[PDB]
Amino acid sequence: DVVLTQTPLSLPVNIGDQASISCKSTKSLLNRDGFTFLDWYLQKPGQSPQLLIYLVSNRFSGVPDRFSGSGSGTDFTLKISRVEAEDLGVYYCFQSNYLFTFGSGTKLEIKRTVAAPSVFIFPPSDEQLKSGTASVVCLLNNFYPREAKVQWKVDNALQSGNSQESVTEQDSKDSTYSLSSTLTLSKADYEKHKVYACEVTHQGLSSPVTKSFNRGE
Amino acid sequence: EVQLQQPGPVLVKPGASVRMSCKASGYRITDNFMNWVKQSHGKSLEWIGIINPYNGGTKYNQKFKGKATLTVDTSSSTAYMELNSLTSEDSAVYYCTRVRGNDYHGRAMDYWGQGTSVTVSSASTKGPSVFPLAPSSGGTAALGCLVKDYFPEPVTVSWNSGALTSGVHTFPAVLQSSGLYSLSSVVTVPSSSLGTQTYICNVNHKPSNTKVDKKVEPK
Amino acid sequence: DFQDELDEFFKNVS
Repeated sequence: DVVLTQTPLSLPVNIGDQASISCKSTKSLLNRDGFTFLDWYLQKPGQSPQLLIYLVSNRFSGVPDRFSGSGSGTDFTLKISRVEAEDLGVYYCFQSNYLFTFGSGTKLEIKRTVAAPSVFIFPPSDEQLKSGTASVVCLLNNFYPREAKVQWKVDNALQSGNSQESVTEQDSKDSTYSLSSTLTLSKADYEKHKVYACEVTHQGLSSPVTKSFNRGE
Repeated sequence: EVQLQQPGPVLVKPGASVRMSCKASGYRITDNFMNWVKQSHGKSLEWIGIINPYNGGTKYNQKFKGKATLTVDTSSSTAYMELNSLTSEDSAVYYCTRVRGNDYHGRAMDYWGQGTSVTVSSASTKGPSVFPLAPSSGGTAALGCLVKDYFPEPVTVSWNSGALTSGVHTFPAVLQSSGLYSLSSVVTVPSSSLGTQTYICNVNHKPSNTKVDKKVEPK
Repeated sequence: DFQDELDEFFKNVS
């Protein structure tokens, strides 16, 4: 095949700045009539891919003119001259000269100011307790940057191995993240303990913030 | 407007076959070649094959020759991909797309279907269980739905039949030790509106036929 | 090569 190597693979960019993505080809892309079938696609979080640039430099209708593509032969480039918040996504190049192939994808993330999370803690509902299991949920809302440390402490004892977290994609408007940690216990264990805390460490926080409750209030 | 309509998420057992469709509209299906693209979860895109609906001629990525078979029904403006001998590796999202043309028209994929997500599994389908994360207490409170122990993916969550969009955060599902998926949706709301505005999450599972509406009230 | 084979495919009008 033809391998489309893209550089860089991760592209942290500020809003307003320029951003470039290189796409190198193992073979020269040029059919007999002289056409280079190199395209650029953007996939925004939770969406189909969408065409940006085709035939190296022709801009698909609807694409803002901030997007341009240059290059010849085996080197190609995509430029975003002024980056908006809603340009976060994965950027793929694509060739149709030989058996069609994509590049690995470039993940463009918005660089924004530090923002400390709002932290919320939710005991298990009674319907869940009447069913034998107990999920305790710690919420971190609208924060930046991504890395956060959430520690569970039951009766002031650090938990390990019984929590799971997931983090939303970067929001296309405020460029922040949100995270949920879930402490999962059996009903019987949940009732051998009083204080349930989650403890949040983050760059936006001078001191770790903990939220807690007492089983049964 | 040009639209490609692909069916919703499908669950198939290993070793069988699956035929997914793609309805073209806003244009005449025979005027444009179609590509099919595969995207495994958290992975790049991959070209499967190209069909010319006018004369049914096909061309395949070599890695999919024997696995995929593109056809087209002109009369009903529908293109089809059949996959055979399904394994766990064939669990992915499959896109049909329209090719602009050739030469100075470009060979690009200008319109894309929303994609058909395919889970290959011997496991039986299971509906979710929806529990409330009730609020307790600057004028900003949080509430949400815990959607627990469903299979396969995905489940979708709206709030108040989609009349509550700003503030929501539907997390990516996490895979628990049970082998079942679990996810939560939250939304941030004013504290003053808790006794006055009702909050209902519309959870929704298409692989099973489950559809649950939970009122999230403060305890 | 495959580049030519793809070129005949796209221009095929039978």
